[PDB]
Amino acid sequence: MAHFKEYQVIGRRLPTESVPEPKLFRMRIFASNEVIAKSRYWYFLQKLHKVKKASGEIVSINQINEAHPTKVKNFGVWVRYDSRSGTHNMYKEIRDVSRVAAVETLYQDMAARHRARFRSIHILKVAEIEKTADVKRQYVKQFLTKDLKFPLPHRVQKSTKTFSYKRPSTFY
Amino acid sequence: GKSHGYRSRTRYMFQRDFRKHGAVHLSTYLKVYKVGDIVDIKANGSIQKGMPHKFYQGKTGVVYNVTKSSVGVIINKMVGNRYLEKRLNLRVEHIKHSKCRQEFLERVKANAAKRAEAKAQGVAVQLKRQPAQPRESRIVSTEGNVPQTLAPVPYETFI
Amino acid sequence: AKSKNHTAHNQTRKAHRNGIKKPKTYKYPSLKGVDPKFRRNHKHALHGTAKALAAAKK
Amino acid sequence: GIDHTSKQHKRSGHRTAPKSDNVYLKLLVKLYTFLARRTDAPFNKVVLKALFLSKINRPPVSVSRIARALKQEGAANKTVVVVGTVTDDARIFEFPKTTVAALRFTAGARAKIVKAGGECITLDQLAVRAPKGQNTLILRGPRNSREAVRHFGMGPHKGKAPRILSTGRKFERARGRRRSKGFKV
Amino acid sequence: VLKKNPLKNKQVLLRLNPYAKVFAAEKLGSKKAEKTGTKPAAVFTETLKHD
Amino acid sequence: AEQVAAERAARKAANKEKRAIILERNAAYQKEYETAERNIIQAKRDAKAAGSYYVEAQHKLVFVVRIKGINKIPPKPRKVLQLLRLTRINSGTFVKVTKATLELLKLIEPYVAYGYPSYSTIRQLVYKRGFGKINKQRVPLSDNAIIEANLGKYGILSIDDLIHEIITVGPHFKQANNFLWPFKLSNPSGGWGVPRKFKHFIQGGSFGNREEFINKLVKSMN
RNA sequence: AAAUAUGUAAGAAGUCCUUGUUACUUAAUUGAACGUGGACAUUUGAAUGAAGAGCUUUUAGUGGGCCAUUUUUGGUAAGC
RNA sequence: GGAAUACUGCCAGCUGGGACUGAGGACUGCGACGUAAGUCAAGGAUGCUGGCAUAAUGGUUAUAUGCCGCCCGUCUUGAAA
RNA sequence: GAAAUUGUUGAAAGGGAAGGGCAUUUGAUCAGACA
Ligand SMILES: [Mg+2]
Ligand SMILES: [Mg+2]
Ligand SMILES: [Mg+2]
Ligand SMILES: [Mg+2]
Ligand SMILES: [Mg+2]
Ligand SMILES: [Mg+2]
Ligand SMILES: [Mg+2]
Ligand SMILES: [Mg+2]
Ligand SMILES: [Mg+2]
Ligand SMILES: [Mg+2]
Ligand SMILES: [Mg+2]
Repeated sequence: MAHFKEYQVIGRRLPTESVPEPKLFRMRIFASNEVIAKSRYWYFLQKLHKVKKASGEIVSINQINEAHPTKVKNFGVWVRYDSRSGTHNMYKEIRDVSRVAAVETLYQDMAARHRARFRSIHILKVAEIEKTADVKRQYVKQFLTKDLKFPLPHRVQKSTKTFSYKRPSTFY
Repeated sequence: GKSHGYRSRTRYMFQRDFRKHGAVHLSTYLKVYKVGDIVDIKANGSIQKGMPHKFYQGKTGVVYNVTKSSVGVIINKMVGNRYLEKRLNLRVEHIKHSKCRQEFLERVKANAAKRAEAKAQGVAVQLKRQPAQPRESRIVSTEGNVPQTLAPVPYETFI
Repeated sequence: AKSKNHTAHNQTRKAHRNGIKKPKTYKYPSLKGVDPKFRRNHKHALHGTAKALAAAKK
Repeated sequence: GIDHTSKQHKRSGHRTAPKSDNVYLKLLVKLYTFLARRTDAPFNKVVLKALFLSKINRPPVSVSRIARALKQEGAANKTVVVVGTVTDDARIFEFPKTTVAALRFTAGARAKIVKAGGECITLDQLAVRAPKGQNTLILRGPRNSREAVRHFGMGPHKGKAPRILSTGRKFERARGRRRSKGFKV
Repeated sequence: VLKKNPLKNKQVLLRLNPYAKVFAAEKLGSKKAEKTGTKPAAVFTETLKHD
Repeated sequence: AEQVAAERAARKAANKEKRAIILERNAAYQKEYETAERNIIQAKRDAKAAGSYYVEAQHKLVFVVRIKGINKIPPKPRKVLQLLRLTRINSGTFVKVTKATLELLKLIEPYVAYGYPSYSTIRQLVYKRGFGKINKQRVPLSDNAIIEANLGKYGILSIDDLIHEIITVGPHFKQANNFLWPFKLSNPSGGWGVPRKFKHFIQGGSFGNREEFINKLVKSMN
């Protein structure tokens, strides 16, 4: 829905006299800012435990930064999304340098190919593929070839003026 | 044509509770009412005499008259754009002592005690109620309570 | 030439322009409809206490 | 776009100046406007506001009403102030020696007050004697004794008088008044 | 007759709040904070990087 | 003519004493503002170093801005807006957070944008758009005399004392807050940042509870 | 057995101590209602707001409606 | 193990360019800078300079150009019909 | 000796209507102060 950041949200139920110091629950949330991340925390917690915002509290929220933002990685993502009729599971693989920059690619692909909005997509798990040959999508394996090499034919150059005085060329 | 009798649309209003039919318990006739008491109206289906109209069901009034087996109740009824004063003659089976103001009698009694106790000690007794104030700061210890990571579950049928 | 029969539309808006007035409460409310036997003896009680108060400040 | 909580450009609803064109009355208004502004005495503000009233809002105050007010405990030596006309009453046979200030005195009321040993003064003389209204007493006549009042609020079971021209046996005593003829009110 | 906004007119800013003179003189808007060397516990960082 | 220098000297001397009191009070408020914020920051560091989590106290003050016109409003939300003195679009008013006031905010949720103001936002609002209600009149806050004349009995004698009672909810918050005329803001200079305002801030609109993000919005409108 | 709507209460016309009247009532100075005198001021009894509150007289026009979201009846449906 | 920077926030930090406005008409108030006398951007614009003194500005009127503009009165839920 | 209506002279505009509102160009015409 915007540029994505990864937030760690830790919540808890309100302590009572019968059971003081209740259990702590944590989950990673991808959100535009801090306000959305806390709201998404209660959305997922209400699907797992008998608790809501009124009877619970947020213990701590922290932003997660990539350990190695400048290393190319292969990411496998599991998603649960709702189509116009029914719910479907899906596994896709995205090659990028960070989790935040790979989730945004996933949301663009889901909207472009399946017409799925943000409100109807659940991110089950995002994991990094560590070993080659564990990639099972051919559109990613083709970039893992030894000594990758490809040209860029038919270059188009932007023009700042309305008129040009020579026929352009598309060489590169 | 249309029917607008005295007891119309009272099929379920005047029914007795489940497994609560028969005679009336004796404590109803032993309670005493005075002028100025605040009571609420709830009609009893077993007694067809002195039974209030369906409008006054679940309404609270003030006693203004006492009789042999009945009392007078004053209720303000909204008619049009103003309120009118209504006087009802209802038997004691159809009313009970409302507890809306009964709780208020404890706080005024407690306010007098608290004011007297703090009169010889400190000013500003704080004799006013306050709403639920926002929670203060706290520290949550993780000793034996390490957070557990949760993830959304996939889709399944189980039908 | 049939027409409309009944509606409550716009009725509550007219009532809230100047209406919805809580009735005035007066000290010493009217004693209409109270027990006649109680009222008879209450009149003599008020008459008696008037004489007693006057006798103290004669 | 303003969500008004009340009516806009609403007038106060009280008289600010007299409706009459009497030059002498407007002189009294000018005199007491100055007093009500530079004396901060509640008496002056009351008198200034009372000068704007209409005829029905200024009922006559009889001499008997004045005498009864003088029988109050400790009010025997006060100046009675009546913003209006003072009339004479023949029902009373004794009158004190007080001082009364009023707009108008009838030919009979003035004679009775003077004969008793008192004096009749105008409102402008009172400001000289009592700039702040010291030792004063304001009396007002009855408003609900007016003939038009008894017909106000006419309705069933109200006990009000009806607007009728001729009163008699055959005038509004039939059906609707007695049980023998249909019903009673 | 004419309202003048403080923070755009310095003289009005000195009319009200006379402490503004002291605040600017001591450069209290750029006060340096005391350095601390506390380190988070191993529990906090492990939970932070936990999958 | 007498009383030409005697009373002037006495009056100027009285003014100097009042200036000294305001100077000393503003110094004290500055110290407690700095001390309080550093303690909160230090507490968070200490909790992390001890393997715990520091849960900061819930906010007690909110600033509510009406973002919709006066047409097509259901009655119950309309009445609540009047009780919060929000009669024209882009008006603001500080609200103390209690259990009773939270239910009011939920009813008028689609029509207002509110959050948690900071000290900087509060100071700029009062200095630039601070007007007082004196004898049912809107009087600009251009001098400390009017504050003293209308809030002296509550211990407030300066514009910074008025700000102090707002940022820190004191015993006289109700009288101080009701003294201020409702703020009249303009449209944001940079825009609202969204194509459609009338959606919740979570879904990508304007209204709702945007917490500390309100400070960026208010400054644009102020 | 909900949600939404709905009645009442949140003090001075209040609370407490003592004792005066009556043809009502009680086995009974028992009780009921109404009172004299004494004690507790506006953190005086939750929140917010209040271009102030309350009251009266008189009279015009109107008494063919319609549309949208939601609930909903008849009809296959309708710009019914 | 020691720094840098990005992001967010604060400054009663400094400073350049452009546009609109000049209401009020003796003094009075709150302040600032000064040992003082005084001064000041402090309860609303002044200083300096040029051309012209007339159809030049401006008014009225006809026309042209850009955009907009359906025929009034009436009955009606609804009229340019 | 008014208007509807009409003749002559003079000025102007006109590609399936004319008339109107805001602003300005052009032509014709006109008041005000020269202190
Ligand atoms: Mg029978
Ligand atoms: Mg009809
Ligand atoms: Mg809408
Ligand atoms: Mg722009
Ligand atoms: Mg938009
Ligand atoms: Mg020109
Ligand atoms: Mg044109
Ligand atoms: Mg057009
Ligand atoms: Mg028709
Ligand atoms: Mg028409
Ligand atoms: Mg002609």
